[PDB]
Amino acid sequence: GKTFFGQPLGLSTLFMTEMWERFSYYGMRAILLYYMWFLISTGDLHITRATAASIMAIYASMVYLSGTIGGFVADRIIGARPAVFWGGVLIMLGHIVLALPFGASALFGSIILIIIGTGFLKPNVSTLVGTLYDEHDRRRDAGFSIFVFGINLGAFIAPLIVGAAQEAAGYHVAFSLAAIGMFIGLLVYYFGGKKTLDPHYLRPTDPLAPEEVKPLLVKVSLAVAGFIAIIVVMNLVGWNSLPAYINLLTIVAIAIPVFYFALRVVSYIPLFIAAVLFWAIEEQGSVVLATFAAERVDSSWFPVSWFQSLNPLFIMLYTPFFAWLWTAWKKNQPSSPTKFAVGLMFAGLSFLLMAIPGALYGTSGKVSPLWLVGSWALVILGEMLISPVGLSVMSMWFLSSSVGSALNAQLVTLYNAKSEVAYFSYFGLGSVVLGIVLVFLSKRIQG
Ligand SMILES: CCCCCCC/C=C\CCCCCC(=O)OC[C@@H](O)CO
Ligand SMILES: CCCCCCC/C=C\CCCCCC(=O)OC[C@@H](O)CO
Ligand SMILES: CCCCCCC/C=C\CCCCCC(=O)OC[C@@H](O)CO
Ligand SMILES: CCCCCCC/C=C\CCCCCC(=O)OC[C@@H](O)CO
Ligand SMILES: CCCCCCC/C=C\CCCCCC(=O)OC[C@@H](O)CO
Ligand SMILES: CCCCCCC/C=C\CCCCCC(=O)OC[C@@H](O)CO
Ligand SMILES: CCCCCCC/C=C\CCCCCC(=O)OC[C@@H](O)CO
Ligand SMILES: CCCCCCC/C=C\CCCCCC(=O)OC[C@@H](O)CO
Ligand SMILES: CCCCCCC/C=C\CCCCCC(=O)OC[C@@H](O)CO
Ligand SMILES: CCCCCCC/C=C\CCCCCC(=O)OC[C@@H](O)CO
Repeated sequence: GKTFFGQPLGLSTLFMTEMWERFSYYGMRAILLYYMWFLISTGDLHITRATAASIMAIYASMVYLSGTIGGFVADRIIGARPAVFWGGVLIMLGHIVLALPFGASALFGSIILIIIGTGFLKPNVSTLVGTLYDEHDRRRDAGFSIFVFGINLGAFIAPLIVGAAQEAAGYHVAFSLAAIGMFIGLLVYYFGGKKTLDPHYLRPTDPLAPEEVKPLLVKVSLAVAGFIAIIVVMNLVGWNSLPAYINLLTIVAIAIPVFYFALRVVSYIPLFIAAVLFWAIEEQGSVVLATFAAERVDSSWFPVSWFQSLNPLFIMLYTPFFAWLWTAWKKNQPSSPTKFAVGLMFAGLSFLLMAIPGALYGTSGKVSPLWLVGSWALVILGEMLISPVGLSVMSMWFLSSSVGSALNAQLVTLYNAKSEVAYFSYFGLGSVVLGIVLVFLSKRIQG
């Protein structure tokens, strides 16, 4: 007769579980670039800083794309509950791999492991949350809200803890901290799920029928075949540097959506571009803005990675406010494409803001941290409008995020100290201009 804030106790298991995975994940991201910069300056890794930035970006991209595969493997083959478990193990392993004395050798293994891991875990945890409520129940809206608040809790404290740890005991002890985080998540999951989750999800809910096996295999086989063929063809011509490999992945990512657009509502062709653009800016925060914090701000008294805490902090502060807004502005609303429009403008503003300090002071010194503070605040305000309503204006919503990041892999190469004021301005203005185009067509789309 004890609930977790009104909700079934099972929610608390899924809360704790997803909260530590988000911890391991955003904790790692918050120092991964800097770590990669560290490797470079010691001779162990032979890439440029720009390429490192593009590895941070494409890494994100493949995590998002993998998520769309993950629901399938769960539902037709191994079952949802074990999927989350072994996703969790694969993730724990990537982190362990980094916290060991090796160098660049490990880095690539680790990246593969977390990509496949997060692929299994991330979509299926959301699913299992749906499982807690009868499809008649209306606590479900409260439930998902709570669960999401746990996602952002973990994201928020992770840079604080891991960033500190890195400063004190170095990079390897900091990465192990993320392994342990995922481990705690696993412990709560295993034992708490035997107590609080349905055993009906120990199995795929839609097993392959006998005649379906051979087809599936033929497809997977052709897929890998051609992919291997492309890699082979690439290494003959002499296209074997890392940026060439990133370029291949950038391609694969873009193709998949394009390829699936192949006329009742072609409405979202411009809405999708809008989403895709927004995520690119938001995702640059952990790369470009991360880079700006290490180089253009005075962060001698604190761990620079602590800035990464600002993104999930504003989502939490903004959340109770906007919950109220859609009730207290109930009768006469911004339509869903007014929302995309305004959102994208605000993301555009967060970058223009960043053009100012260089325009005014030049690019040769340091500036107040608060610039970043203001930037982050503007973009999250943009996310508030886009992330909730956009969902049902579901494969594709994991996909807009992946396309956005794939694009970063190419654009963040252009950022640097001399290009600063231009980069922020072209992107910035570029985005506002597409947003105003979207308030106009906001009318014609509805259908
Ligand atoms: C659709 C996107 C690709 C997702 C990757 C799928 C995994 C790759 C190959 C799976 C083929 C193995 C078949 C497993 C299986 O359950 O055998 C059928 C068995 O249940 C007899 O009914
Ligand atoms: C770098 C490549 C590593 C990939 C290794 C692949 C491992 C993926 C998942 C781990 C085992 C999941 C299946 C375990 C299970 O309980 O189901 C077994 C059986 O039902 C499958 O038909
Ligand atoms: C329950 C899961 C356990 C998670 C794994 C625990 C972490 C294991 C080893 C990480 C500690 C550092 C190992 C040695 C090391 O190179 O530390 C860095 C130090 O040598 C300075 O470079
Ligand atoms: C599964 C869908 C595949 C569609 C493939 C379409 C295009 C395929 C190959 C063309 C580009 C391959 C990689 C690009 C590249 O290496 O350029 C970088 C190089 O110029 C720098 O050395
Ligand atoms: C509360 C919202 C505030 C939003 C701020 C509005 C945007 C302000 C400035 C954006 C453009 C500044 C860059 C001006 C510029 O083009 O400088 C280039 C050159 O002339 C000097 O480097
Ligand atoms: C609800 C609105 C309250 C807060 C709004 C934030 C302020 C609005 C626009 C700020 C644009 C940049 C300001 C430029 C500036 O102050 O430069 C001078 C700076 O060096 C301080 O000396
Ligand atoms: C909300 C109001 C936004 C403020 C308006 C945008 C202008 C922001 C900064 C302007 C600084 C000077 C404008 C560009 C500039 O650098 O011109 C000076 C040039 O001769 C030497 O760089
Ligand atoms: C939410 C908190 C955001 C952080 C607030 C940023 C403003 C606080 C401090 C600004 C920089 C000065 C730090 C103290 C310091 O050591 O100044 C350096 C000294 O050499 C003065 O020249
Ligand atoms: C069917 C739609 C076709 C439109 C393709 C969408 C855009 C594709 C790729 C982005 C181009 C970025 C151009 C800048 C760039 O990456 O070059 C700089 C750097 O990569 C040097 O290698
Ligand atoms: C068709 C829709 C496209 C709308 C805009 C798409 C992306 C928005 C702005 C692109 C940012 C430009 C990045 C390159 C750049 O800033 O070059 C100037 C500077 O870097 C000198 O090299």
